[PDB]
Amino acid sequence: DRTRYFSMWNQAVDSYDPDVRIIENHGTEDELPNYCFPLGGIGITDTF
Amino acid sequence: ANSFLEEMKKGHLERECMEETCSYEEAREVFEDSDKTNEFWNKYKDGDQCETSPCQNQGKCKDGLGEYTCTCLEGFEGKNCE
Ligand SMILES: [Ca+2]
Ligand SMILES: [Ca+2]
Ligand SMILES: [Ca+2]
Ligand SMILES: [Ca+2]
Repeated sequence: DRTRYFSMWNQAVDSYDPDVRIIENHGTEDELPNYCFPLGGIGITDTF
Repeated sequence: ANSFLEEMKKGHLERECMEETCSYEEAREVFEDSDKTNEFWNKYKDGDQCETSPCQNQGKCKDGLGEYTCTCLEGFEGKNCE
């Protein structure tokens, strides 16, 4: 087998990721909008 | 006058109460002081009213939202110390 690696002989053949060379694009899961908030949470306030 | 950040940043009189309506508080926020809150906010649209000193005979002035109070000394009175 060539997959496993051995140090002393520099046993490693160059390999390229499969999906990098050939893309299978499918979008993402985007049904929930992501929200960031003020450090104190409630942003502005009025005096009462 | 009002926005998400117009009333979220630092309170400065050189910002909010000047170029719109200046309805309220934004003349009080800058100073944190309810003393001249309604003795100065009347002077946002139509100009000042005590600058003429209508009270004569050494009488002080007081501004109200429509009418002027003239404080004249002992034995002196009048609508404008008149
Ligand atoms: Ca405010
Ligand atoms: Ca402004
Ligand atoms: Ca203010
Ligand atoms: Ca203000």
